[PDB]
Amino acid sequence: SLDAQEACRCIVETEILAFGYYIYGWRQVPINVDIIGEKANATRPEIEQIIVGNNKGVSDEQFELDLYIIRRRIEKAVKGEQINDFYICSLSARSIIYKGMFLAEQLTTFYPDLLDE
Amino acid sequence: CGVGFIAAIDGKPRRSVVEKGIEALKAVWHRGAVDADGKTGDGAGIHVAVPQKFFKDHVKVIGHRAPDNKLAVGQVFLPRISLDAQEACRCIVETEILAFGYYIYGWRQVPINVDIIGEKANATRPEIEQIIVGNNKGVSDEQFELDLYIIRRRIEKAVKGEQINDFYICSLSARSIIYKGMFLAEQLTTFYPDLLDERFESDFAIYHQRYSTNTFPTWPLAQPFRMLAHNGEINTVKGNVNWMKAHETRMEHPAFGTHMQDLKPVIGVGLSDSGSLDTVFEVMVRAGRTAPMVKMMLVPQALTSSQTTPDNHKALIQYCNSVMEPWDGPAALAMTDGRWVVGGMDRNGLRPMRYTITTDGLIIGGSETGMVKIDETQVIEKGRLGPGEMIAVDLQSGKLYRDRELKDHLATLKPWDKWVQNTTHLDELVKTASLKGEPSDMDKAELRRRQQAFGLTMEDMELILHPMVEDGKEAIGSMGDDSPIAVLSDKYRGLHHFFRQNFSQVTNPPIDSLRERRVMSLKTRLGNLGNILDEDETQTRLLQLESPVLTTAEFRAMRDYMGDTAAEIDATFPVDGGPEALRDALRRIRQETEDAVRGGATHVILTDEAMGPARAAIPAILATGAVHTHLIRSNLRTFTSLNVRTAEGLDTHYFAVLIGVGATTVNAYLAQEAIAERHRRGLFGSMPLEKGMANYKKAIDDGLLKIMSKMGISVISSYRGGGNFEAIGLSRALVAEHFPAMVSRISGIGLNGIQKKVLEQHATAYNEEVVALPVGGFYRFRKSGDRHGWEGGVIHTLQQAVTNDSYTTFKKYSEQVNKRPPMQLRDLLELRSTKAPVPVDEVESITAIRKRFITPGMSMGALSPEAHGTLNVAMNRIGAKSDSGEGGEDPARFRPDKNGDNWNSAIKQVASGRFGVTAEYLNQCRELEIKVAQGAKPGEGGQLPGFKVTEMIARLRHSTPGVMLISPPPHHDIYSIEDLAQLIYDLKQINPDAKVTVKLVSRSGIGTIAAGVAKANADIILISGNSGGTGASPQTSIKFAGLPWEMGLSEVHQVLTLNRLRHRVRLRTDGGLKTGRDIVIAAMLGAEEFGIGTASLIAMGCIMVRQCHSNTCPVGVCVQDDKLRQKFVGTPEKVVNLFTFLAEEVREILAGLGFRSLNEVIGRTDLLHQVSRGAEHLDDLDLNPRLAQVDPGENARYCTLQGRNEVPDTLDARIVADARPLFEEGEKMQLAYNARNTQRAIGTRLSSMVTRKFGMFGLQPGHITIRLRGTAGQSLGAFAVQGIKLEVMGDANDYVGKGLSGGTIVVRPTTSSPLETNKNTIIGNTVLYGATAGKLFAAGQAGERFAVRNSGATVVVEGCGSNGCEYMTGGTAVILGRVGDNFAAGMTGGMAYVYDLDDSLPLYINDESVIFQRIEVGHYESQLKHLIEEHVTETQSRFAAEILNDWAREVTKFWQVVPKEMLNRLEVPVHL
Amino acid sequence: KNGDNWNSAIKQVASGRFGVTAEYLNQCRELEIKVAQGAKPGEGGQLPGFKVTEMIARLRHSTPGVMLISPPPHHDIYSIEDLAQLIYDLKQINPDAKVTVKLVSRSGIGTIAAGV
Amino acid sequence: QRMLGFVHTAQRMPDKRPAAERRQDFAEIYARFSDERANEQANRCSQCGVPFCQVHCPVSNNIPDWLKLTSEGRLEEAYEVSQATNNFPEICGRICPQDRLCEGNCVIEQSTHGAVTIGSVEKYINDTAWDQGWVKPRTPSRELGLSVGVIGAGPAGL
Ligand SMILES: Cc1cc2nc3c(=O)[nH]c(=O)nc-3n(C[C@H](O)[C@H](O)[C@H](O)COP(=O)(O)O)c2cc1C
Ligand code: SF4
Ligand code: SF4
Ligand code: F3S
Repeated sequence: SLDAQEACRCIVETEILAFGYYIYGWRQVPINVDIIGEKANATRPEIEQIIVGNNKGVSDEQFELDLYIIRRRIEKAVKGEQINDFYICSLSARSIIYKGMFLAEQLTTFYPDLLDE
Repeated sequence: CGVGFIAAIDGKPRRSVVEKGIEALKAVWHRGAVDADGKTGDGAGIHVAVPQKFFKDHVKVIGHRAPDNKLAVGQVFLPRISLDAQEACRCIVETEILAFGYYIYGWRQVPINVDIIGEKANATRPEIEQIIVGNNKGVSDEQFELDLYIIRRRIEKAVKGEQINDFYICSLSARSIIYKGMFLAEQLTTFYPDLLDERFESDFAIYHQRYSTNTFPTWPLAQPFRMLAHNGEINTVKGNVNWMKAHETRMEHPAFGTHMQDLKPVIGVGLSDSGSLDTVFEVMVRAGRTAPMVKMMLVPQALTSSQTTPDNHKALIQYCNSVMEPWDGPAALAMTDGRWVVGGMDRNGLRPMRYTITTDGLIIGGSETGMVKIDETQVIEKGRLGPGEMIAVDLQSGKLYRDRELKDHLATLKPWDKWVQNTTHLDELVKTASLKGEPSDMDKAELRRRQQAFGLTMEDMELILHPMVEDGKEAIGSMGDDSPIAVLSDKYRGLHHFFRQNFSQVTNPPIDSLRERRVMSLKTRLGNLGNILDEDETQTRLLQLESPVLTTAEFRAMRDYMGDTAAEIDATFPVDGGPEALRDALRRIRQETEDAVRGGATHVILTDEAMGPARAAIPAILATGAVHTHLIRSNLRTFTSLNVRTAEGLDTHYFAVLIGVGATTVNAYLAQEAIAERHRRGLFGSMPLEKGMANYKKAIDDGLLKIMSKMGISVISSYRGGGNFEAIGLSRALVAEHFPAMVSRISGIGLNGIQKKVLEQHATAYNEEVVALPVGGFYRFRKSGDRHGWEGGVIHTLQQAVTNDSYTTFKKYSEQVNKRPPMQLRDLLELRSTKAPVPVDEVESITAIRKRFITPGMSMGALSPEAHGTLNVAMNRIGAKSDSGEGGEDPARFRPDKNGDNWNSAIKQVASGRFGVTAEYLNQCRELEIKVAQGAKPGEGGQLPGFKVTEMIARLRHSTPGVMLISPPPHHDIYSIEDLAQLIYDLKQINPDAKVTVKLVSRSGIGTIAAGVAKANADIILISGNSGGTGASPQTSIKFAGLPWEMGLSEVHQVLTLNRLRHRVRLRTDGGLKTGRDIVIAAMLGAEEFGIGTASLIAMGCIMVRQCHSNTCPVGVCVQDDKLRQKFVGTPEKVVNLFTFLAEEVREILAGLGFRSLNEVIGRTDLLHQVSRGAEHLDDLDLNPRLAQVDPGENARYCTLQGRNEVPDTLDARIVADARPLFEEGEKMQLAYNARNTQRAIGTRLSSMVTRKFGMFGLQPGHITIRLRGTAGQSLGAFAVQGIKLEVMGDANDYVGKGLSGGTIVVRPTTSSPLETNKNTIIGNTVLYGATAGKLFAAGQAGERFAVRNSGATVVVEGCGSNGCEYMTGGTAVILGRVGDNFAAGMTGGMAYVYDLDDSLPLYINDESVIFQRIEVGHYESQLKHLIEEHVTETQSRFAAEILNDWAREVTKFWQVVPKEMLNRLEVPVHL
Repeated sequence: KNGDNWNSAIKQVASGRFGVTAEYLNQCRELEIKVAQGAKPGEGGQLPGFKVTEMIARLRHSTPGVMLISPPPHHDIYSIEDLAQLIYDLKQINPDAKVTVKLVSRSGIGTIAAGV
Repeated sequence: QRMLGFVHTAQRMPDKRPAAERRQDFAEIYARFSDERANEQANRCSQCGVPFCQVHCPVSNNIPDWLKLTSEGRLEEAYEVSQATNNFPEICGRICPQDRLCEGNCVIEQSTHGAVTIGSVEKYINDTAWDQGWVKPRTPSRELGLSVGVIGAGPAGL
């Protein structure tokens, strides 16, 4: 459905802006769906990224704590509305996670971003 | 698609009921959506009574003892993937059922057969099981049903607590059972072999099949539901749910008890409209009421101000309307209480419902009158159902109640007339109010300072306010909107400019507000909300206003009546507050409101009269939204009202959005002050002030009705507080927090931008010495106003480059266009490739690109003949398609000229008026087109002034010279998507070579509509925009309706790709295309073809005068006068040069990018980036929702099939194979077949062959005749030409004789039927829709909207229904019986005769445009005599024979109805 | 002109050949040989001397006011080989029509039918 | 009246004196409109969107607005509208070459219907206001303490 996506986006944006951080925008991760099988493709989710910047000038550890609290609150809020097929693979200023249901060797094929310099 | 019900009148169970139900389900396969797989369905269901002996024998076999009472059987859908969730669901069900004490006999697995389901409906199949619960406590039946319902609700809540998906309870009761799924209709008894048993006997049965708009089925969404079955769709669900959320917090009843706490959130999540309606229906039935009472309280009747109904029904309807908000929308209902069985219709009566009584005491009702085969000598009475009617069966007593008897029986329970007298009106209050307390008007300086603070220019008072007070109707504009959108603007645009209105495409029909105004109410009630589960006199004690808008005197009267229960709230924030003053003010007011409501205040007056040099005014919309949402969330909105005093309210779109957000009554005092000030200067002339105020209020109410009717809502009480708008440019958080339910697909400004704009305008107004108002440019270009898309230099440069044929000047024009600051959505996108440039000459030829441009349709009513012909000849010269638009076309233009010019048009349109649609008008084109909604005025009908209709257009449209022609908003043929499929089938039958195009308008929710219309075998989609031009339309519809095509196109493309359907249909866009960059961007977004339109008109001489509606365009482009048409300067070479330059630009751009064809760039969205305007504007627009790329898969990203999408073949083929001597030899024929309801459009292909061979009038009458025996299908004999005679023995379903073109149809009951011919319905709704010539003799009663838009036909029918003979224009119609309400509405030409025996015509007629008298001239008596003689000769009736026998005494019973406009144009005067 | 075509889709080759010409056999779809009639088997049709008006005399190429009795035999069909010859003739003169043989019910008709 | 009367009226400039009489004196050659003729010649406007009469006027007066406020009586408000964007309206109406600035690009002039006589209506509405004291100097409310110098007393200087 193209309407549940909008609800998820507005929930994320209304929960992140409650602390005061500045949202730079969304980005669509480039993928290559010619390598996935059929049973792993019928339930494929829409992968996206959100770029949140820190403008309050708080330290790093306080920023990480705020991000964790925001993640927990977003999870609870989206569970309140009973929306399925929604997940946050990571939300932090330190690390990132690229994961999926492909073969091991085809990881850099499904995610060409990792082929960057 | 359809509903149906079967009932044994006496109430004795028998197997024949279930047998006939299955047989009826086996014959609805022609309306559903066929699939190439053959196994994929989209829903089916049946609902019957529980076979006690079956389950009791099963229990005996298991080993228990057969109990004494009735059994309880539940049917559940459990998860199938995991084997552990099933155990959790089972233990939850067993621990919740055993909590009451009932004995569980065990589970049973339903036998199924999975070899018939498709693949997509099988991957999500649930595990179907049954639970057998017996009653051992010995409680009564009703208490047992109540316990079962409570247990079901508790189980649902408990299983929702653990967050377990794919779990459903299809039924849990001791009375009924439901077998439903996602298979085909005919395969129901194959998937469920249990129904093939010999012990399944019932006394009632309901069946339903649906038609989905997407291809992802889910099993818990298949009807019938539990105590409801619905056909159609409900318009008002976003507003009814918000009212249920406030009704819940006060409802209670001693029947439930403490367990009431577990039924508070009555409307869960994940339901459709027909699911929420069913839930509220069940929760109201289970509390004491009966099914008829609940049906009357939920979907009431049109409370008419006519003496044709007794006062008892009026009091009952008043009570019902006061206690609950109606659930509008096209709806045919077949519901069943535990005891009653009801079949009912909605307020307007759109969907069809027809029933039949047999001599076995059996009643069968459904959408088609030929589903169940019944020997023709067993029927007792056939009938139909009008608007608001109903028919009920009492099973426990075994009786049948028709409409009138049921109403008279229902008006007996409670003394409604004694109860209704508690209400008080307001006119009494304003009359008893003493003629004192009149305050003094503000000073001119103060008024100007308060007007300047909001941005009111002098052009909002000379252009859009003077017509209101002068006449009583709104302004009229004559061109599209080329002004920038709200966020990209730079002036102070009010907050009400960010909300676009809504409307309805094929899924719902709009409502006509000019003629069907009797079914639209503007009632407002203060002190209404309360316990919706009670029946007492305290429920109807409130205050009632006849309009939601109030004058100042009426407001003061209402305030003095309110007294010490109201609480005033300030709505101003300090200008010196700081960077977050507006948020603090919002917080403050939304806290004070809650604190005042808890303190006993029952009325909230939100005023802003404290605005001064140090306090700015909060935008009223934001304030009322915050307050209403807070009151709804805190369970306090059920206690008070919400009254707003605004200072910016001057236009009709303001009141609309304020009432849509949640306000109850709206007061606008500054507009009244301005009217008074303009009056004392003596500008209006000699009219009093009260007359001016009355005219202004009437205009505002009519505009409110127009805005309300674009969606299909006929009541204001269910429209208030629903959010029937769409915000474009407001941040996601702000809308999701302060507004109930609206979509902002792109985020926009937050609160800081609003605060900044408000403060800037306030400072400009209050610190500068103001002496006058700015002239302002919003509707006309001014140097001080905003920027426009079409300025002067642009027009002059384009005309020079087109005339002198210099490509360099065209590049100059294009650069001038592409250098202005951003004004539309496509100005922030930027092209960015990664390949290397290629030489220009390598790209495709200019011809292969010019063959991708088309010109849109522009009617001959708007344009002049010269301009229309010039466009047509210019577009047929380069090889591209042109368009004719509505208004028909000239036949003399069907052949090429002597010089080689071809004045024809390759695309014919089928508008809502069917103004020139004949049988030859359709066989002279290469692509047909259905116009659902126009870009400029969505959800409305085109207009044409009275002086634009010359003699030539009058002859071309078959109308009256010199009368305003306004098109009907709805379609009268398209009331859902199955009707759209039927119409497309008809069009593909009449023209075997052309393609069918469906034209929509960009908005939110267009993806599902596009996925639905793609399944109806449509093969071209056209997505217009909000900036398209028009000939004449109101200003508010031009400026405040629609959305840019960047949204609609990018939504339709993605939704079509997701459903694996893009490879079948093409996409076409238009509206605001000026250069080549725009075309390349549109091609990247997904389109394939393009329409130009307005720019073409500029190439022929138009200079944007914007006076098309006044018939005085100086150049002579849109003019019907002669002395002005002699000024035309157009020339086809101009348009050819325009298109050549436009294609060469695209070639240059594609070469610069790196591709060699447009096919290589279609759909490649990743070649577009979004750039910001800078770090000084601070708008958070994110266009990523339209840059998301859905990967196609195997198929390409565009249409990859040649020729149209084919359709199945009807009976016509056999006829063409049998009457070959007619087509080769040229001789008479005579054929006889058997007609069945599964055969659509009988006799249309034959009409095509005859038209191509001889023409419309090449054969004598009755040259080829066909005789059918049985229930014909739909659209029987559509587009039949002279020389064809159909004769049906039996009945026809609907649309009989649609678009007749000289043929002849005769419908009569079979010779061996013992039926009174004049008291049984024989044909259905929408008869003779838009006929031009021919005859039709029926020997029964017609349906609704009989003979709408008749132009030349002649019909003799023995009865009629409601809204009959509506908007007729030509022909004669004789009705030998009774008629319905609103008869002869909007009629403007022809004549009618009514045979009134009861003398009840002056009560039903719509006596405004027609006059009715008695026949006093013999020349008109011989006419009637000959018509009735022809009727008797054809149908061999007996009623008409008797009327002809006793002629001298019956001639004095006929009323003659003649339009007013034709009173001085006829040959023989009707008088002496 | 009402399209009512007055033609006949079956033409007979009687024993007298009273109007059989070259155009009479090319204006049909399906032919018919009449060997014996149901009422009078082994006999020729009769026509009284006063039934023969001038129109019928011109249509049959005969003398007005003369009794016309058809010959019982065929003078062309004396055995089955002559019947095959006549069928070949009829199928050659009209390349689109079929040939129908008309018999009368009696015993021994089975072998005659297997022969024809 | 609804001012679109260019269809059934013909353009005609104000009164002129013959050539044999013009050659002697040194006075003007035209005359001021009459009331019923000005209220007629100002009615031929069309209130066209995108007004070319204003795009090509170097000072860019709000021409349609006072052409409207003149065609309905209401001469004082028309004077206000005309004066609020031009300091010497009558001098301009007397000397400004109109065939190349405003009268030469009117929408009804491009279609051979003649041009709305703009400058003559400027003269009429700006001189009939002078006789009835509707003209007043713009004395500053609060005298600001600064001094500015200019060189020359031509149009720009004044
Ligand atoms: C004068 C005029 C008349 C029009 N008449 C019709 C019409 O009868 N039916 C219709 O579907 N569209 C009509 N249109 C709209 C065009 O079909 C098309 O949608 C529009 O011109 C596109 O706007 P654009 O030129 O800015 O691209 C009309 C437009 C104009 C300007
Ligand atoms: S003179 Fe012509 S262009 Fe100027 S305002 Fe009048 S109608 Fe418009
Ligand atoms: S005559 Fe007046 S309006 Fe015309 S160009 Fe000169 S100053 Fe402008
Ligand atoms: S705006 Fe309209 S009136 Fe003529 S000049 Fe252009 S088509």
